[PDB]
Amino acid sequence: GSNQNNF
Ligand SMILES: [Zn+2]
Repeated sequence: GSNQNNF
């Protein structure tokens, strides 16, 4: 799957 981190 694809992963996105928005700090
Ligand atoms: Zn993946």
